[PDB]
Amino acid sequence: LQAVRLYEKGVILGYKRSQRNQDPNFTLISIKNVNTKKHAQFYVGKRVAYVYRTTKHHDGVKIKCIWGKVCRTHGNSGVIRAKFKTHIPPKAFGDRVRILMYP
Amino acid sequence: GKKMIIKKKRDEATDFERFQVYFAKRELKKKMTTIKNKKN
Amino acid sequence: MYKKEYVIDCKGHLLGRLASLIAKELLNGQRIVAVRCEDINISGSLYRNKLKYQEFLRLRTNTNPKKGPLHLREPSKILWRCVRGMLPHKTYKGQLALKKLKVCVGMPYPYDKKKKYVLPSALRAFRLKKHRRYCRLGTLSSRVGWNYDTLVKKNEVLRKQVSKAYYKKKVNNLNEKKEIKTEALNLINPEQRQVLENFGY
Amino acid sequence: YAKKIRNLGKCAKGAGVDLRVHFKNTYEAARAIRRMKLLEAKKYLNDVIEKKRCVPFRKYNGGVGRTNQAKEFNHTQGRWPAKSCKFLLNILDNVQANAESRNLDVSKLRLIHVMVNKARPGRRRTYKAHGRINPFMSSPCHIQIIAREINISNQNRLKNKSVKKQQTVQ
Amino acid sequence: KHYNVKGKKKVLVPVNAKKTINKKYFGRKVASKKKYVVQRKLRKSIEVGKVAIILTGKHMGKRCIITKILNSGLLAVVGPYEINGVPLKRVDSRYLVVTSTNIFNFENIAKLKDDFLNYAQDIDDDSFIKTLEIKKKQKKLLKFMNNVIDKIKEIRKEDPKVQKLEGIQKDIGSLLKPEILKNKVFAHYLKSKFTLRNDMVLHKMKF
Amino acid sequence: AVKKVGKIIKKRTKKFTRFQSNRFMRVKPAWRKPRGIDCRVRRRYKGTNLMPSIGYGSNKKTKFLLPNNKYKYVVKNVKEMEPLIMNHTKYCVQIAHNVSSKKRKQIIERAKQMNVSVINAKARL
RNA sequence: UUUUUGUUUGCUAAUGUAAAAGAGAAAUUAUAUAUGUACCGGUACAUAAAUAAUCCUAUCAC
RNA sequence: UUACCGAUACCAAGCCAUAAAAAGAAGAAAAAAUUUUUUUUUAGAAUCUUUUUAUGAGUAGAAAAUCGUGGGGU
RNA sequence: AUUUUAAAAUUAUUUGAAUUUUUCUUCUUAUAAUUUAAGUUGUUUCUAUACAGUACUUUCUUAACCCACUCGUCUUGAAAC
Ligand SMILES: O[C@H](c1cc(C(F)(F)F)nc2c(C(F)(F)F)cccc12)[C@@H]1CCCCN1
Ligand SMILES: O[C@H](c1cc(C(F)(F)F)nc2c(C(F)(F)F)cccc12)[C@@H]1CCCCN1
Ligand SMILES: [Mg+2]
Ligand SMILES: [Mg+2]
Ligand SMILES: [Mg+2]
Ligand SMILES: [Mg+2]
Ligand SMILES: [Mg+2]
Repeated sequence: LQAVRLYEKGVILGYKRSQRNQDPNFTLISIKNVNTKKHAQFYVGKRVAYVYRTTKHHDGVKIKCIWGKVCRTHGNSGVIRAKFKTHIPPKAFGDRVRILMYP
Repeated sequence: GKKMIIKKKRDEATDFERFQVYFAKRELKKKMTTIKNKKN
Repeated sequence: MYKKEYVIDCKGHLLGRLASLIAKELLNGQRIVAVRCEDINISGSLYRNKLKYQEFLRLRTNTNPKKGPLHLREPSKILWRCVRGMLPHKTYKGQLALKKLKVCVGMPYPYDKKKKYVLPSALRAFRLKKHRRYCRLGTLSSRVGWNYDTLVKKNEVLRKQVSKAYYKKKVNNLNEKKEIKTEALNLINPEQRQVLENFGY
Repeated sequence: YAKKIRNLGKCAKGAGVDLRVHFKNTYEAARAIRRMKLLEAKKYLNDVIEKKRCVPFRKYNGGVGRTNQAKEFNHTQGRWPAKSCKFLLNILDNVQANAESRNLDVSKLRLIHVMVNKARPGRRRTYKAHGRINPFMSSPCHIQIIAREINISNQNRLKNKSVKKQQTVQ
Repeated sequence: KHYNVKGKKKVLVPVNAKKTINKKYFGRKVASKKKYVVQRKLRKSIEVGKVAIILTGKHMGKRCIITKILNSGLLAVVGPYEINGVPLKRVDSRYLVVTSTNIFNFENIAKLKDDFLNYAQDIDDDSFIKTLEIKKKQKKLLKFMNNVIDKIKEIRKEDPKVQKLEGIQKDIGSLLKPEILKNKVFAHYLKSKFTLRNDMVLHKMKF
Repeated sequence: AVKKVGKIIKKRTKKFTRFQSNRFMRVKPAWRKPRGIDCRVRRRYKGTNLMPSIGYGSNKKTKFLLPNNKYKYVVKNVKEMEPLIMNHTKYCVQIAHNVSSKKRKQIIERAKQMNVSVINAKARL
């Protein structure tokens, strides 16, 4: 096996939202097999990284990453809210995110 | 009941124990593979 | 919904609920193949359903029916339409989600060899009381002109035989594996064996 | 001229000040010409004058018919703007002459810049309706043509990271 | 030194004021008015001979045994180099998931504990932080490719503190290795990398 | 959004452009406050241009500090340069747009002597 | 098809991904029962019955 | 019956303005260097400075503070 | 440039009491220190041994999620057919 996971998989969903009001300050994350509030709480302090690819190289690379902290659980069904260093692009709304094991 | 207990055991296991189990499985696979080869 | 592509076996499901289930997943970011769409059930009585369909058909655009409500009468098509209804398809994300969905009548080329999933919170057996009238979608489609129902059924039947054949082989393989395991459990190491036994395997 | 050239030694220019031809037709012709060997362009112009090949009216396409020769440019509309074409041909000829006067081979010259700007309208009067005088102006043009002869950071930490990545890959 | 407020008993560690801040209407003064900062106090699972998984390093996922509570809060870790490949590595408590398994709980290795402790004690805090000179030297190589890397490695080796650390690691390996090898399964475990799979839920894990 | 750099907080980096300045050429971006009934901007409907307001203002303490943390001072002449001999860490010189090249050079030289930063030293360089 | 390096005059070397980290999993069918198996839809015997709460597949470098 | 989501409303914190309120006509601090140099400041502008608290919708309208244009004396 | 003081609290001492007999028992006589007082500081990286680069700033550019109806106007009321 080449490469080791060490993170839980996730899907970076919408922003924190009304019915028709945005709130880009928080993102909503679905974490693989976590379906309840209680389970969600386990991940609360863990660090989240949205890694993404680009055409132009930057710090000599095609992959860059934005970091976040995972702030609180979100309503009954294991979803969590995550707050990031800089707000996530909505291009990301169906994308994968990584929830690391540290803190 | 048995399956429940197995599940419980799995839940309660230490990382090392999981690793041990994995090792055992691997060993079995090796042996199993050999047996299969022999059969063939 | 973290899989590459979920194949959903649409037999024995309850239409609208199924559609709803699909839609959310699609939105999230999941490739869904709704397969075997002839056997999706609707919670109303068959006649009622038919009437509803007729009514829907009647609402066409008055000036030029080339545009307006396209009354797609294939069961798969109907399902797709339903899914779309439950989506923000007028945006870009919604459109993408819609595209991601694929609907099939019966079972085609690759989706016979892929694992078929079931949505338990949408099943007819779990959502309807058995004294209420339900309606098979294929039948409904046939009633409102689909024609290719019998053919589809035949195809399904044919596929079933193949599946059975494959299943037998699979069973045999499983048995063989079990036998091998039984043989080899004595050939490992005592402590290891014990450990294995303890952890169910 | 409008173009950024750098070396004018491999270029030959030609201009038309105030041409008595319609701006739109001429523009279309110019467009048709653009990015072509000079001789080929000339040939094309000649053909259009003799109504053999059409110029495709793609920009100013309001009311222009529907010719058979337009299929050549993947378009449906096209015309044979005679006077305009003639004017353009004249300018091309001038350009060629200029090139000759220097030391450019006419076979390897490509039109790199075919600009048509609209000059000031020549005012005339038309008479309408219930004693109404209206402008019957022309749409004159300037034509500008240019032919041309055609043949970090290291960072130690970053470096280390890169090395690590390479190792992992291996 | 310690303070016992509300029944916590927090334990104080002497700190130095480094940051200077501009005065309101005259000359600058030091930022810190406090002289003692409360000690880190690690979790009730971090011990002295437990095996832990490094989450973030280059040795990402490797299973390394804990060594010394290094006073600065962050602890020392070793995956006995000759077995796992993890050197004498300083690490924060957060970037390590400590397993419930302890080395000194096994019947074979429990007797060689005092020596291990002594070794740990011998390791110090200042032996890790690279002095500026070395860094400067390393930098100086930037102004072919692999050659540069080699040079850097050489420079690293040269460091006397580094050498000492290496020696210590070697000693530890010598002390520990054979016993580990003898417990074959354990050795294998030590060697292997911890990876999450499509069944390991993480939130229900009790490792 | 907010643009923290140092302790320097900027609340609103985006310029407030005039309503509809983006719709008719004749309307410049320069903020003008909309009057009259049915403005939408005046009424502050979700989705329109915002109205500049006093809440946006920067902390009294860091206000006219530039990214450098020095108040910009315009300089036309050596005499003017001189008031900032006792202030090189707090005001930074900008040489007037209309200064001739020799004079500019002289000013730059003076600045270097004073240890005072020049924000536009490169004009006509 | 395989390999190598790259995609760090309008051009004439050339980059993009709504989604890789194991994106693992082919009976069928009933839901007040199904599935096999063996005979003649019927009979007899097994088998699933928190069914993915599972199973498979990982790390054994040289 | 819980749980949750959910406003520019509420709370906690910052900053901006307005209003009011406290109050105001002399002095070395630190760091870096190596006991002495260097680096920063070393404040006192009454519609001003420092701090405190509360408050902030707005057409017709009123007022204040600013900003800009053509010329004049300085 | 003396309310970042005074006290509180805490630590190690010292004198006297108390009924809540107690390694956080309280008051109090005295002394030092500290912070739970008296609104965040420290450690290690990184940028980086760089003069501008693909990093960093910022302008523009499209995307994308959510929202957003032509302004002025008279009018109880204008996005107004
Ligand atoms: O929403 C109803 C309806 C529509 C359609 C569809 F548009 F897909 F053909 N199918 C329906 C069905 C369907 F047949 F199961 F699809 C059942 C009941 C109502 C339906 C119609 C729509 C017009 C007004 C109410 N009856
Ligand atoms: O009020 C004193 C004062 C005195 C005198 C003086 F007596 F010289 F005229 N003049 C002052 C002035 C002055 F009048 F402008 F000179 C202003 C402010 C304070 C003054 C202050 C006291 C603080 C130190 C400065 N002078
Ligand atoms: Mg109104
Ligand atoms: Mg209006
Ligand atoms: Mg107001
Ligand atoms: Mg809208
Ligand atoms: Mg009216």
